[PDB]
Amino acid sequence: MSVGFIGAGQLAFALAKGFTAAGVLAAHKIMASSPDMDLATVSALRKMGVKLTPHNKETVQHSDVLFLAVKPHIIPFILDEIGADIEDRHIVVSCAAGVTISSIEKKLSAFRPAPRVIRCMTNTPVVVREGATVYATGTHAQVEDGRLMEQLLSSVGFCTEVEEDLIDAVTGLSGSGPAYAFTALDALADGGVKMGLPRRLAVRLGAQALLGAAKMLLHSEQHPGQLKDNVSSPGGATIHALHVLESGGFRSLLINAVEASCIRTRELQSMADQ
Amino acid sequence: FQSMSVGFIGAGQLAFALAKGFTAAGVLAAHKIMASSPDMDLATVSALRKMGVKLTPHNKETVQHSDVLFLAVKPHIIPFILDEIGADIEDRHIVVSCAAGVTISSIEKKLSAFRPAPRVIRCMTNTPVVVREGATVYATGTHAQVEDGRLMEQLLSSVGFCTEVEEDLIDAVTGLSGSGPAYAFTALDALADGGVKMGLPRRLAVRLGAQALLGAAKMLLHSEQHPGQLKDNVSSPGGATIHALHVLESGGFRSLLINAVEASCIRTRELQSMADQ
Amino acid sequence: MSVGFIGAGQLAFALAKGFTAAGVLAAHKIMASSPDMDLATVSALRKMGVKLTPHNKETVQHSDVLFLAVKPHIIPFILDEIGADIEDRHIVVSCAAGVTISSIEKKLSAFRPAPRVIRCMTNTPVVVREGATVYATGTHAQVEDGRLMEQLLSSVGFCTEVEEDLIDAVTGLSGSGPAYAFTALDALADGGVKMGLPRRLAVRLGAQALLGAAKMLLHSEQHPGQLKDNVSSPGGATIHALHVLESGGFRSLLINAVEASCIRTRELQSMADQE
Amino acid sequence: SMSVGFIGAGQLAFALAKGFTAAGVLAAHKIMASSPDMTVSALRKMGVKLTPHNKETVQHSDVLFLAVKPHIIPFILDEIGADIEDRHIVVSCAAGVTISSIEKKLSAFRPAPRVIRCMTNTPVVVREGATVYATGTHAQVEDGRLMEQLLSSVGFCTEVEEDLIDAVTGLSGSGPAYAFTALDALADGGVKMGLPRRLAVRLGAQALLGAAKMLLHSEQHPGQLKDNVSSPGGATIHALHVLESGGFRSLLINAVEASCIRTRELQSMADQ
Amino acid sequence: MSVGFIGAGQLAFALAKGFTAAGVLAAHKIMASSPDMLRKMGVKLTPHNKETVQHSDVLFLAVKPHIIPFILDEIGADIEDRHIVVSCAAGVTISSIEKKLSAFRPAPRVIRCMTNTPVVVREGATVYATGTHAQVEDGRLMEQLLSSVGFCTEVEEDLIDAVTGLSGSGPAYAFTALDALADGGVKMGLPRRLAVRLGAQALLGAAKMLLHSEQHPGQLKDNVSSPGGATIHALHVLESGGFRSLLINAVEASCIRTRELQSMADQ
Ligand code: PRO
Ligand code: PRO
Ligand code: PRO
Ligand code: PRO
Ligand code: PRO
Ligand code: PRO
Ligand code: PRO
Ligand code: PRO
Ligand code: PRO
Ligand code: PRO
Repeated sequence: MSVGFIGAGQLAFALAKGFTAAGVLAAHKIMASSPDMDLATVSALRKMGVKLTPHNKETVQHSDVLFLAVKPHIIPFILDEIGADIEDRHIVVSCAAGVTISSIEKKLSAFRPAPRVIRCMTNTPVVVREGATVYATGTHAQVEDGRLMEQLLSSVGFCTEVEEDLIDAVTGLSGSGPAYAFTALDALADGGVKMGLPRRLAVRLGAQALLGAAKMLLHSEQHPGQLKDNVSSPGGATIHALHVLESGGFRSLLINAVEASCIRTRELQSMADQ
Repeated sequence: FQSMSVGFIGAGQLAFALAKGFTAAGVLAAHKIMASSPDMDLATVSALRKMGVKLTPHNKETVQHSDVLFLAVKPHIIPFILDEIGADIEDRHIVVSCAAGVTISSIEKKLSAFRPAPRVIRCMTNTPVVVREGATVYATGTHAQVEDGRLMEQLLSSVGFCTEVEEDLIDAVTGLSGSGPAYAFTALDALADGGVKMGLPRRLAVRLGAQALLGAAKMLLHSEQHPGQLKDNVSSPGGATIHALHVLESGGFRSLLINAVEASCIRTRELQSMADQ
Repeated sequence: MSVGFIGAGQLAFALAKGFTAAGVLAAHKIMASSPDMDLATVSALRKMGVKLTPHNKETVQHSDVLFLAVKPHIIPFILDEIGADIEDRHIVVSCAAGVTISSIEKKLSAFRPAPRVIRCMTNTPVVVREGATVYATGTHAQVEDGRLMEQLLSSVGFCTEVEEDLIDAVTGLSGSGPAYAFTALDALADGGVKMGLPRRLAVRLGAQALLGAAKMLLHSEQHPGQLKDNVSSPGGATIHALHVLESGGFRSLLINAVEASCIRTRELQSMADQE
Repeated sequence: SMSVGFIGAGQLAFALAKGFTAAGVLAAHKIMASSPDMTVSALRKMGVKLTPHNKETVQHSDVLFLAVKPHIIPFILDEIGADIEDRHIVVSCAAGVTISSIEKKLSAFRPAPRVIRCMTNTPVVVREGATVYATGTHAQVEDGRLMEQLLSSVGFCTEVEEDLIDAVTGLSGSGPAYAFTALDALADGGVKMGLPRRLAVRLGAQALLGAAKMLLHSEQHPGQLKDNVSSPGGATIHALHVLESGGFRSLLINAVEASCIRTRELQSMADQ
Repeated sequence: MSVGFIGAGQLAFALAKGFTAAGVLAAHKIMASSPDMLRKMGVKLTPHNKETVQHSDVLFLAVKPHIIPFILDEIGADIEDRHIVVSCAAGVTISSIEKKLSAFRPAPRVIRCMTNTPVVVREGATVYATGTHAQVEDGRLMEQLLSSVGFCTEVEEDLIDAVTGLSGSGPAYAFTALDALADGGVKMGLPRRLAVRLGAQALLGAAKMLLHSEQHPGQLKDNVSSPGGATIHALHVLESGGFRSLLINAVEASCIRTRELQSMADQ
């Protein structure tokens, strides 16, 4: 199997870092192309052993699975450039937020019939092999292509198939999720610093607390409210802190965030289709 | 130290999580663990019973059984325990208090009445030790030999992060990583509600939000970059993420988490001043 | 067994009505006294068959179990009024919010030693036999007294023993709780009316919704968050309504309420201990 | 002799099947449930015949509950519309879905379908549901009476005009979730003031149940019952004040309104 | 004079109770009809709307606003020259009513009014507008009949939706305020029964003061508040919550909804 990346941004580096750390891909079996060959991420890939080239056509010719790791508004221009170079062996995997399978297939179909397209939403934690990935299969993605992509993406985190009409909501939850967590961890650390902890120790403790709680939930058959109840001793410090969260509408803010991200994702695609 | 006996006074959530973590790490055999509780009809008690942990209603037997003795009872019960088993403390014992707010000097004062130089360690840990990803800090008491702290850190590092701190930091650690898991559980419930509002099935929404949090936290622990920089790397210009971050800022999301750490730390200090009275 | 009520107000009527509906006591075996024999509760008690008298001493002499259903600050004047009339057979059951076992025992002990005192916190839904009652036992309240107490009060709702130091918080939750629900049901009916429902129907539907939800939780081994998860279909009407509750800090308001009730209960006793 | 079927085996189908069996109005073997992916070990232990095929449930049943997500109703109706017989009563439990849209789809197969629309809720599982129904064009006077007797066995039930069901959805349909949220928060409050969690949850739920039963059995306004519990200067009126200061009442009006408005939106999307 | 009511809800009961208490009409000269079947007063009843029409000279339409067009088409052919039709329905225009009734007989005599429930204690607040064929004697007879149970004055029809938001919905604003003022009295230690009576008397007394005064309500507010005193402290916490803006919001919200409802009726 030969994997290629169109784009050499953060997600291209993240996935190639995870894939090779997982030992599922030899770094030299991965080719990446960038329009800005002086990127910080392009220099990192060259050290890993990832083959590099400025021409997207080189990436198409050298790969079987083809990740589109470009900005959403760049997808149509990439598809126009490489469309005549797609062969029957290709699986085209768009990672762009919002961009639909139908729009990709329509562009590629003008060149050759029956493009094999898969759409996915992943996130940056694939770089430490703890990503969250969903994918949906296009019209001509044979039953094997989805299972192949799930095997590949499972090596860097959780991965499952969804209906495509859920991917915008997933984007608002696990696609944007890490940024919510980085904000929360920065603020939790400021809280620790306010109460007298050194900054380095506060970041470590807050981050370990979030990782541990999330692992607990994933490994538990209990509701998050039940796990919350087990932390909060009657009259104790935790339930006092939980109350001030509630007084600020903490829960509503995170609902607001998933909603706003999902709505914007739909808007960006409506702008694309217009 | 695979011949050491560990005892828990208290058989609640913290005793169970530490006992599960320790045996899951395979650093202690479950039958080498004894726990004592005044209420035996607790769910955690039946759990400990099935693990193979020895259960007893008498704190004295836990003391005679143990080398390391965790005090995993509610903070205001600690002085009652110290009076009960203080005459049973022997030279071999290391007493590890897990009670929020209770000071090393308050423990050493009660125990020194019975026999001098009690070996006392105060720690603050959290429930994720049950999946070996806890966050533990400890402070060493007056007669806690350098070897006792090193033993303590070796033991608690088997179930997550562990480091020594000065004792005057522990109340603030309590508000951050002690209470921290409940902030995350609340956030994960809410994020899952957000996914459900936007059309996702609950089970999938819970899993995605939890995986997102775990992945982000691991990224930061493995990164040499500021969390603000990692946040910047996620936010595409004009995109969905920066739109979501704006609505969090408009609600004072950052300030609420600062409020929580402060409120928990302050309450922890209050609990000790009520005991001190 | 003969039961007495010092005070003939809402709580005495509620308990007496539930007891006689449960069939654990005949109405003629209940005596109630009140400093004001013109209340609507007194007229309802008379029609029920309850004996009514203006003299608290008559109630003490009639009864085996003696409930103190007066306002909290009236208790010290009651205990001084009838302390010398307390006999060995009496179990004194204080229903007054805040008033501690120690304060009652201290005033009664000046007359005869070893008064049998129970402190309880109940609520008005005992009148339909669905109350929430907790009780704590005094120093001389033998094991049979609490067991008898729990048997009597279990006939009109949930009843369990607690440590006394929990009762002020219970007062904030189940003691004041019915008022929180009456407010909620008034508001839910207003929302139904805003959206086009007749008032009478909106009140019936909202009350039925709250009753069934509460019974579901009581009969389930599942967390209330899981039950909430079960009713909220993805993208649906319920999760949209829950969002607007969260945006107003709905959860925090109810936490505020239990806290404020409990704190006030503590303040009231501190003022009494000062007097 | 009446046979009941369920197209969908979700929360609502399980809840109605559980309440109906607890009520003894239906033997569990007279109940069939169908789902694309299945609660399977639950209903089989309960005695409910299960099957993956919707046509089997139609062929087995006299009364046919449609307990699928609202946007799945058109695909169900087109799948089994040709299997509907004269004996069938079709009871839609989907939120927002109109009688006229069900009758329109079914009338393409056979004239005069007997359609009833209802809005019920999950406490039917403990036989304390709140149910309203509206009768369709060809639902004879007998069908609404039969539906009301069946659903009255698992809680409150009454006929309404169909134009009220979206509002009912926002009140008693979504209501239980408002209650579970409140009970979780009331228990947090008890825990903050020192109660064990288990006991706090029990006391809060009992208080809610008792208050609701009081109102249902009382000839008085809920504000009068609220007055009767708040003694002057006491703990309750202090607690009521902090609820008023947060706009507690307005939040519950907001919820009923938001649920009703969404229910209308869900149908306007299906009609489009 | 013969007075009839179509609809038998709160408004019909309020007006009938006020009219008889005022002594302008004997109860037996009044007839009310309703589909959902006052009798103790002596007011004749019937389920048929045509009977009320054939009995009455003045015909009050106290039905819900969305039922008015159904009533007009039901009784339109029985409207006769002697009839004055008085619509109490919120929002419903004189022109919509006259258009309905003119398809049966020309020049219907139509009056539109906005009253409120305190007519039952003869302290209502009523405004009315006269239709195209309401001879000037019909407005005078209307103001005469309605002044016996409260304030009554003629207005241009385009003000009635605003009036509805002020004095039509206003009693509900007051009942909410009186319930809350009572909760305040109870919080501060008063018995509930006494707190209700004191708050209501305070509100009644201040309203009457303003009505019998030539002074601005701010001037009367100044006369109550002594410097540094309890009242001015209380007014501050009202201002801090934006109390004034809430009542403006209420009048506006009610007026706007009244217009929405009529716009839905027109379409
Ligand atoms: O997700 C989608 O839309 C397509 C349809 C069936 C499988 N994948
Ligand atoms: O709630 C409390 O008081 C303890 C301290 C941190 C975890 N739980
Ligand atoms: O932090 C404390 O209190 C002691 C002093 C040095 C080590 N541990
Ligand atoms: O911000 C955006 O548009 C994408 C969505 C998840 C991460 N970046
Ligand atoms: O709770 C109390 O005050 C006492 C102590 C043991 C039984 N009742
Ligand atoms: O959320 C919804 O759309 C439906 C309405 C009541 C229960 N669930
Ligand atoms: O409620 C409805 O819309 C129809 C009309 C009469 C009976 N059911
Ligand atoms: O209002 C009070 O003070 C008492 C305590 C709970 C019920 N009523
Ligand atoms: O107020 C109106 O609309 C009409 C015009 C003059 C008299 N009545
Ligand atoms: O302002 C004051 O202090 C007095 C009290 C009632 C009226 N004015």
